[PDB]
Amino acid sequence: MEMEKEFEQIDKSGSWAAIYQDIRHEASDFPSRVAKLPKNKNRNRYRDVSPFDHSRIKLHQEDNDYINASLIKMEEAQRSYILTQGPLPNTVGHFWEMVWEQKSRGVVMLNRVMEKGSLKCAQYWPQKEEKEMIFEDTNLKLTLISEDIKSYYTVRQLELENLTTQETREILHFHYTTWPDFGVPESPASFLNFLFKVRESGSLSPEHGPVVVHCSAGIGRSGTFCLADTCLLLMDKRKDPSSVDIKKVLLEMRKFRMGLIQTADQLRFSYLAVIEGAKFIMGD
Ligand SMILES: O=C1NC[C@H]2CCN(C(=O)c3ccccc3)CC[C@H]12
Repeated sequence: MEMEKEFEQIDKSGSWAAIYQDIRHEASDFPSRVAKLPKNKNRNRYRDVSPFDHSRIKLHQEDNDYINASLIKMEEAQRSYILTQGPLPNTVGHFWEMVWEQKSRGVVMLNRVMEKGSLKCAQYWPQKEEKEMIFEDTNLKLTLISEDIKSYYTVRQLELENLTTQETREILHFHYTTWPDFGVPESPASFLNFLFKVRESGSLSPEHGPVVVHCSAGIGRSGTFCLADTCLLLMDKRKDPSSVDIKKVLLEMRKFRMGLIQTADQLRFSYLAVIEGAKFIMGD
C-alpha cells in the first residue's frame, strides 16, 4: 500500500499511538547480559537502553571490551550503521577508540550538548584549532582542522591520530543543531538536506567503515536518521518503490538495537521525511 495513502488514512483516523504500540509489541527481545554486568554501570547513560549481546560493538582491548553501541546491518539496502549513546565523561576515550577501530569516516550528532537545561552528552571534540584533546586511556589525539557553521547544521573536519603508530586520519563531524527541545520538526526539509550532505561526503559508502550515529540515548533521533536513509535507498533499488514498507524496515532494524523510534510523533515524522524525500529519488 503506497505509504502516502497509508499516511493520510492514519492521520484522518488519528491512530498514530495505535500503530506505534503495535510495533512496540512485535519488536525483538534479545539478551543484553554484558551491558548489565556491574563493572559496566558507569558506561551506560540510561538503565533502560542497552545494546543486544549479538550485535554490540566490541572494543579491541583485553581489559574491558564494552561500549553502549550496536551494529545495524541492512542486507537488502547494502548499508551498515553504528548507533551509540552520547558519550559520557568516562567513555569519551572509548568513543574515539571505536571510531578508529571500525574505520569510520563520519560521525553524525543529532543533539546539542545542553538541552532542556541539562547535559545530554560530554563535550567530546575540540572547539579551537590550537587546543587539541588527548585521550590518555586509549592513546588518541584529536585536533579541530576546520568548522563550517550553517543555519541548520555545522560540519567539522577533525584529525584523529593513533599515538601508538603515528597514523593520522581525517574524520568528518556532521552536527544537526536545530532539532527542537520538545517534539519533532514541523517540516522534514532541513533534516533531508542534512541527510543528503552526509551522503555526498562519502561517510555512508561501502569503501569506509560504518558511520557512527548518536543522540542522547542513540535510539530516537538516531533511529529516524537510519530508517529514513534505508527506506529511500530501497525505493531507488526496487522495481516497485510502492512495495517499501516503513513499519517492516523499522522492525528489521529493531532486531539489532532496542527502542528505535521513541514516540508516535517520531514515527509520523519518519513517514513524512520518506514521502517528501521520494519526490527527489523518483527523478525530480
Ligand atoms: O578509512 C578511513 N577512515 C577515515 C579516513 C581518514 C582520511 N582519509 C580521506 O580523507 C580520504 C582521502 C582520499 C579518498 C577518500 C578518503 C582516508 C581514509 C580513512
